[PDB]
Amino acid sequence: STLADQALHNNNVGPIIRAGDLVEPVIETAEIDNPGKEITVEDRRAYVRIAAEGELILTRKTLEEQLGRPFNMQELEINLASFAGQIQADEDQIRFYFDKTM
Amino acid sequence: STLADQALHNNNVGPIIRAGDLVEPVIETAEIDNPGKEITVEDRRAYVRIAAEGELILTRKTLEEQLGRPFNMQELEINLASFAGQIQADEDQIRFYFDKTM
Amino acid sequence: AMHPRKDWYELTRATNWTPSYVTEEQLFPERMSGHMGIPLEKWESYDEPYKTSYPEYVSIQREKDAGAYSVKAALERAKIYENSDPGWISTLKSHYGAIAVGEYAAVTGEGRMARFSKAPGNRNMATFGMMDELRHGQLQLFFPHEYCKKDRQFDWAWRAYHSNEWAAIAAKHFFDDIITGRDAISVAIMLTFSFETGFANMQFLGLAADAAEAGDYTFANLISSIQTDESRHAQQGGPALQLLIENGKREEAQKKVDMAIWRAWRLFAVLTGPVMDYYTPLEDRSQSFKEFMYEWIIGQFERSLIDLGLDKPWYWDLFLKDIDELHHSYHMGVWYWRTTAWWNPAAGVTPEERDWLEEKYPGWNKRWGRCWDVITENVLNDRMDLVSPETLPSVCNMSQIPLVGVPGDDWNIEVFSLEHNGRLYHFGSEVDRWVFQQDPVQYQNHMNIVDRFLAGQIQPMTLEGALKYMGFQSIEEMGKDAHDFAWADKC
Amino acid sequence: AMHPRKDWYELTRATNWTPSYVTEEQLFPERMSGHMGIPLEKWESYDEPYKTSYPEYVSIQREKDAGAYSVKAALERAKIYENSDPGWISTLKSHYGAIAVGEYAAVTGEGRMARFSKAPGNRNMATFGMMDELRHGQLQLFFPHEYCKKDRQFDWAWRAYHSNEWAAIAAKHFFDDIITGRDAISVAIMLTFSFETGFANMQFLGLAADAAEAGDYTFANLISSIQTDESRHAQQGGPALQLLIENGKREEAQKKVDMAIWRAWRLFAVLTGPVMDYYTPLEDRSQSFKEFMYEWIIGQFERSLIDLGLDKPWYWDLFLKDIDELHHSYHMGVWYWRTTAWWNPAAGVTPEERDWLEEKYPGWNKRWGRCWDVITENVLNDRMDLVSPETLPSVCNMSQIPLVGVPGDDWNIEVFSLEHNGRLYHFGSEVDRWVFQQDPVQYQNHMNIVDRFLAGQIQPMTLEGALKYMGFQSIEEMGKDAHDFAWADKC
Amino acid sequence: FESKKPMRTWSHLAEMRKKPSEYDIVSRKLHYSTNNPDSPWELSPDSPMNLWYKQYRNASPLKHDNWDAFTDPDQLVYRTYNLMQDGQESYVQSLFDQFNEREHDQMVREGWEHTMARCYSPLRYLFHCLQMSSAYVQQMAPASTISNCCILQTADSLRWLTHTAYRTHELSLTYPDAGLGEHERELWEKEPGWQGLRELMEKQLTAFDWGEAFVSLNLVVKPMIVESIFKPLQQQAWENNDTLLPLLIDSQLKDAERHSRWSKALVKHALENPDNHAVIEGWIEKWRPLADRAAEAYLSMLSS
Amino acid sequence: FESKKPMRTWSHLAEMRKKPSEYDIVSRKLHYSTNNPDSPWELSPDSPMNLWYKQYRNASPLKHDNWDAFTDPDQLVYRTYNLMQDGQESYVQSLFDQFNEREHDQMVREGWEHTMARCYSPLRYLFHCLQMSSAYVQQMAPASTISNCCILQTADSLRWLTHTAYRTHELSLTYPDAGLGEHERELWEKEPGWQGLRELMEKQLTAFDWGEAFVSLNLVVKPMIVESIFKPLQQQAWENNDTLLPLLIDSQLKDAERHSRWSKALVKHALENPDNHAVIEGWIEKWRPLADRAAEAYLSMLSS
Amino acid sequence: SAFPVHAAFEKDFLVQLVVVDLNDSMDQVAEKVAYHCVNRRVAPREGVMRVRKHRSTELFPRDMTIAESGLNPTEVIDVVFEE
Amino acid sequence: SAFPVHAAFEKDFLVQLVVVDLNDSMDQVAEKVAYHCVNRRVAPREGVMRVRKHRSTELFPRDMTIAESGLNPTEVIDVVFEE
Ligand SMILES: [Cl-]
Ligand SMILES: [Cl-]
Ligand SMILES: [Fe+3]
Ligand SMILES: [Fe+3]
Ligand SMILES: [Fe+3]
Ligand SMILES: [Fe+3]
Repeated sequence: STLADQALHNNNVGPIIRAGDLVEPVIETAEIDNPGKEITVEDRRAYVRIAAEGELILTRKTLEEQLGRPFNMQELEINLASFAGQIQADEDQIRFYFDKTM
Repeated sequence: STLADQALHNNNVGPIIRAGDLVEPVIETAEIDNPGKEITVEDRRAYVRIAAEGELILTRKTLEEQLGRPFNMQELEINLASFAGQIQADEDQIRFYFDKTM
Repeated sequence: AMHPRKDWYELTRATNWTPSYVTEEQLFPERMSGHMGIPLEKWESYDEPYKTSYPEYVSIQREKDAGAYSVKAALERAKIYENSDPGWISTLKSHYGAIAVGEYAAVTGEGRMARFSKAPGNRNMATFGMMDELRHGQLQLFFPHEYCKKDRQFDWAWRAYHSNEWAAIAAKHFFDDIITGRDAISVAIMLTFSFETGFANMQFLGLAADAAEAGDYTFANLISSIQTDESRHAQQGGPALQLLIENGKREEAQKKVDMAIWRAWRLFAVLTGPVMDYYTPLEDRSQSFKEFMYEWIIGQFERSLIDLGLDKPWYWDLFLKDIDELHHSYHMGVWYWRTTAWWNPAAGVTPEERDWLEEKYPGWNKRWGRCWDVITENVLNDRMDLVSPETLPSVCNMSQIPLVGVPGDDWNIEVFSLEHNGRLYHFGSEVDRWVFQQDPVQYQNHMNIVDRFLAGQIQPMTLEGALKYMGFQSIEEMGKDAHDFAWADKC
Repeated sequence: AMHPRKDWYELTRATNWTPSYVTEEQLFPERMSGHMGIPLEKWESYDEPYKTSYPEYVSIQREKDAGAYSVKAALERAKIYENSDPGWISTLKSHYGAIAVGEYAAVTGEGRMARFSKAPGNRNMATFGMMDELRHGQLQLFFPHEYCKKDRQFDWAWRAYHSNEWAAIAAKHFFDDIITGRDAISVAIMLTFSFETGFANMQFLGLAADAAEAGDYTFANLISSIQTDESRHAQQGGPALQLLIENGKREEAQKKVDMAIWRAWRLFAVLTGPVMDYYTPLEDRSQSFKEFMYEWIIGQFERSLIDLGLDKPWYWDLFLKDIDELHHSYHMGVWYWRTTAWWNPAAGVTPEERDWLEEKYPGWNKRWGRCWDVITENVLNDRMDLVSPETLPSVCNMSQIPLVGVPGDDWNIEVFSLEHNGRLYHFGSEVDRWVFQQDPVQYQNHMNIVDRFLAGQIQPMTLEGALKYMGFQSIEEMGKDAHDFAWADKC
Repeated sequence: FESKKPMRTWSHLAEMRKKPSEYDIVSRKLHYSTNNPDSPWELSPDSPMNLWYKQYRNASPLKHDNWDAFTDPDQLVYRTYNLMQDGQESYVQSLFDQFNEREHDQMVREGWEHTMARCYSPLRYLFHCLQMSSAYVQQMAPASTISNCCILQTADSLRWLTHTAYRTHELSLTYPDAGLGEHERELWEKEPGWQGLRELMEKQLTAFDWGEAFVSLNLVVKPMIVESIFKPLQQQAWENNDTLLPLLIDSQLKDAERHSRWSKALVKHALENPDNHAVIEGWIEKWRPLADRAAEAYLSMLSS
Repeated sequence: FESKKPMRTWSHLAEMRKKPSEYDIVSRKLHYSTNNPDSPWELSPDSPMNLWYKQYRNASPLKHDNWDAFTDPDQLVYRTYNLMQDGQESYVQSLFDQFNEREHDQMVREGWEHTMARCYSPLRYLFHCLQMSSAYVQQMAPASTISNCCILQTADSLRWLTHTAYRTHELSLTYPDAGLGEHERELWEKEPGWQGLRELMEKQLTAFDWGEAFVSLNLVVKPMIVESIFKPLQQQAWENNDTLLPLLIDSQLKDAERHSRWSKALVKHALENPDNHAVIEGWIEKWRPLADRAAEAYLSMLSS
Repeated sequence: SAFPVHAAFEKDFLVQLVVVDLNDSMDQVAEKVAYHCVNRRVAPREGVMRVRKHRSTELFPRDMTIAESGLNPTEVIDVVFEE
Repeated sequence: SAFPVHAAFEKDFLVQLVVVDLNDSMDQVAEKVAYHCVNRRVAPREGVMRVRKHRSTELFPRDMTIAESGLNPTEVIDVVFEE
């Protein structure tokens, strides 16, 4: 159908953050670390779906700044309940991305 | 007054446990470790006032049994929000007690 | 000083070797490993994209549980059990029953990979996977255990998988087919690309949204914490799938993923569908079941599968039609046969609810509404014999769930049958029949509960005999209308 | 193996020595130490009955905060700010304002003991006391900080103690008299036996009961966790008191404890009294203020003081009468002068509330009810000029709170005045005057806010000038009726 | 159908006289796959995995009428395991940090880097084999309380593997010309001192009966590793001024002792059935020679 | 009165260009006692404590127009201090456990128990004096960010005291005839090697100006303890086969370095006011001879 | 004797097990199926109930018995109203 | 000129600052105090308002001025109704 085709033919990538202290810092980090991208946010109370088109990076350094306390990248898994896109993650950042353009 | 005299002339001693996982285990421990005493319980939702007349002992061993997981005595301070009586506390138990009979 | 994980990580997965005292096939037998003949050396390019390491794991998971348990302790006295709508309490009972001991079974799918996968990074990530599923099984037993003293139906958080109750058989048939009953590489692509990145998000995050609206933060906080582990260990799938595609097994991988998605769909349509659109109080429905399906399964999950190189499944258009229809009938089946459930289904058909159903599914009132009209009028007139069944539904030989269709003004129902080795089987879709024909040795001598009833295995051969066979131990345990029919007063 | 605390604990407090290069009195000057001439050796029998040690402290306090912060994070979206009654939100604003930076001041009372107490066990327990009060100040700044973006009144969680707002001066006069303004041994018996084992239980556990009824578990969980630390460090009092009694200072100890209890009583009657009996929604009032007073202050606290060897204070019967009366007038003062508060007081006088007040305080309607009748009729007739003041209340020279009495059918008001060094002072009770006369150098040249107004220090000398002097930075910050007078519709 | 009141715990625990513990509540009687002898799994009774389980679990010569009654003597659950191991592992990671600050590795006796490259860094293969093997006993064992001990033992095996990986890399930074992190696979495959161990593990990994797998792994292979690999390495480290390796191995030995404790409790439970003494002893005697040979070959490499 | 919208943080932070950190939110500008020069505390302006604060805080020769702008370079708050120190202290307690299992104390060089009894176990008095002194700088310092560093330093001093108490007791179990846990007060009072230190601390504890207290404690006494007590004890322990004491002291030195870091940052902040260079140097020169004498007397006792 | 079929009734939402008898007419079969559907989830209506093999076009004659029909036990039938 | 007193009005709940004038009569003082009390928290009533030193028995004469009375600034007065 039209509704389903449109839903499937998206290129949205990014984190789903569960309710807690990482929601606003991640939204802010997504905005700062992807300045050429529009960041969209869907708030479902128990979680927030944060996305950009094609690629969305969260750097540890920016997230630590926005969270306001010392932060390692691996700790994001306490609050990363899901994500859209493929993931590449290291000590410095997490990258959500797609290989294809749909 | 009569109401105030009666309120002051009590010999109730024992723990006030804040809402959480220690409430039922402490009530049970108070009953088991003070078998000659009537244990009274006043539930104020955010805390529970547990008392006996003159003396109330909580042993670590019994509390560990009733809590169902390994437990040190010092950990009770996570949930001991107040207490009636004087206190004597060591690695094996906590004793709430009065020197005087009012 | 400490050295950064990137500099020593490769040594943690430099664990393949060339066997000499037994053969490669003896060490990794195809029936347990599922390597499809792909030689050991090829599996060494497997690269898990969501890594962890032992010291970080134990520290990070210590923190996850400290939060989950603290929240539970701080809210024991929020009155959820006492102030909650009974439809919400039934949602908890069906979730814990259908999930807790299945999570513990998932330890065995991860263990299958930890021992039998030829990819060293998969064996290590599956070791953390084993630990994660242990966490999940233990949390989802510990959390409902406090409610045993309130209601015997909470015993089914532990008991369901030990029973022959029909929804428990549906869950076990799915879990055992996709997770515990197949080789390591099949688990790697079937479990990760049906439940873990797919339907788990419906039951553990879509439902968490409704739980938060309903003010049940112990539960929302629990299930979204559980999904954080899933989102890490599910990433064992992508590299396995990529390796299969690289080594000429695209066809086989596509078929396994197509099969697993459909199997998961049918089970979560009966679990999650009635929860989202009927049991959850109307004011707490963050989105409808279909809206959540379009967010999680179409928009996120299926799009990810295309990105990794698979095609849309062949049954795409059948699936889209099913999302508009199937769970409305499964809800009606579970509610009309509520006495066979271990939870108390909410009918969810007060006028205000039917208006919402019509908005979310135009045409609803001329279809399922026709059936609910009959039921509602019987309740209003106290003809309660007519609101309880006196026979069994016919059940799918794949999903183990009643055979349904669209009722009312444009009635349409189809059973897809199959003769095989001298036996007549019945399926609830083209796809379910197709799944059977892919792997008949997996399924062929399984008997569904109605097969068992007709074969003399359920004595006495009556509804009451079937209930006893299903493992009910007291009258209190069988399902009743969540609100004791108080909803008809709004009708 | 590890050796048990009992076997090495004495060495942790074997820290007294005989000074040789400076004198004992130089090292422990009476004005900072408060030893009352009791020689060093006598203080070595001090034995804290609620011990801890460094490794246990950091582990146990790590756990306390992990719980407190996890609960806060899990509930950010429970809608307390959004779904709560505004009387409840005002309770949060007045608590954090009146308490957070006072907790941080309490670090200095503990530091006074850590350096200047002659008892080695007191210096170590006070070191943990310093840490505990740091915790308390930081938690009670961090928690309200998220609400700065909702309402400028939450700025006063940080700002109040930096202002000259009248309730902030009342808090600071109490804190600075009992905690930061006296020698170590005075802190040891005054702070522990007025606030920490006394009135803290009203504001941190009695209020937690109401918070839990109101569904504000972040706050209930926070303040009851804070009280767990209090219940440990307050046990520095008992051994100090015992040592004073043993060494012939019973009289002095009794006077200090009698003074501190009365000072704390007056401040918590204005803070906690209106919260419990008016701002907290009726359905959430676990007990009345008086019932909580009889539980915590009479039944538990005063009984403990008798057990430790003190007598009932001389003003016992005055105190008992005050518990029936004082806070009803303080509430009325805070509400009528709401524009001078940094929170929005709830009137709390709908008919259903007045019925509860009459049950909890027989005679209420013929006393305070007479005043509320006038106010209610003015609101109903939209004579709003008559519901806002055009002058200042007269204020106590001890408690810094308005001079009040019983209104209505058996009107009774008494000001206890005193000439001293050529100045006329006014007090709100016999006891407050008595406290002044015990230690005039502590108080004599202090000027209360009305003294300052009459002396030209507040310019312009108008209500608006006083509000600016009180540190209000915007119209939004000044108190208004919590419900915008919507309550009169129930009248 | 009768009427029954709510129970204070799970129906299977409700007759206990004691209040059920966290361990009891979350660990006991979770393998539904043992309920139906002809259908472990809810599939065709002769599905491939059903046939595997009927052959290698149900038909094992090691037999007991109530495997579920087995109790981990340590009563560990996931929550308390991670508390315990975050403590121990934080401690080890702090040792690594401080000994690196002190340049410990520079001060080891001349040549010790070569002994570590030959005798220590290929242990990552041995420890991974213990990880694989423990995961197999997990998935086959006939009671969830047994399988839980195995899950935790699988995780401990990976703990040891990861220590070895970290230290192999770290040692290579001080000693870049000893093959550290480069030749371990070839040593494991072709060095004589490793071949006894490699034969032992390749054969043990193909012992598919659950009881044989358990006995060979936990009663024969793992006690040999303690006596003949861990303890002799501590002694060699002492002779060679490596003061880190003995502390690291002492932490790994706490895990090893824990594995022995639960194993011995399972043997005790098993022996309630008199027939099991012969079955366990038979398997011990079958596997002991291969384990003895593995130990001797390793020790001759270590002392050479 | 104008209308103003809500602010994203406290009014005093709302002009920051950066988002305020946890540290900023909970630590900054909390001493209301510096607001009113003639009335620190909300009492009679000439109450005894008001006179104390006007003399020993407000009138200090060390001056700055914005002490509140001082920032702990480590930006510690209560929460992150206990996380950090639970890690370090768990590590030390694990060392104590393992070294006790190994009977470490039995293997120290002959006579080392006497050196520990004379030179180590009376440190509990020295460390308690640092605890008392740090608590004094806390209560007098003119900014909450300064006082917070002092609270944490007071707690670290008690950490060190408690290590010393625990080890004194533990050593006495192996060596019950050396006076361990019995004579430390008499040594502190009457042994020459302790008298330089005891004089230093009794005089430092009676330096009541906040600035003089800070400089004497943190710029003179505490760096001397690092160079002349901690490090020489590590060296003596090495010569005497005590391998525990150097690891314990390395943990205590992490705390000591942290105290130096915040101190040096306060000096840097102070020196924005050119007049403070002379004031700080004057106090350093006043106290250095007493500290040098204390170090020399201790070191002559340690090497005797 | 007992003859189990799976039956789908017109306008209902599911297929149910209905046990009929070998010598029942199609009329009698229709009534046995209707008992479990009409006035439970399906509105009663005028008209003649007919039996067919599932999704078939051809109706069985009303007076035909289940033995005469060639149906096998557990086959699926529909019960529908004459058009 | 300005003369501050602290005044307690009959049936009110508090003492307030009221600034009166040195040459005000007791009648005028009573009215200035009443402005801040009557119809705000105290029901209006018939009768004559009188001024006295706080808790005193003796009333000041109605036409007596504050200068004539011997009151000092910031002393406490009651305003009460003639009995
Ligand atoms: Cl029912
Ligand atoms: Cl207003
Ligand atoms: Fe899971
Ligand atoms: Fe999973
Ligand atoms: Fe406090
Ligand atoms: Fe306190």
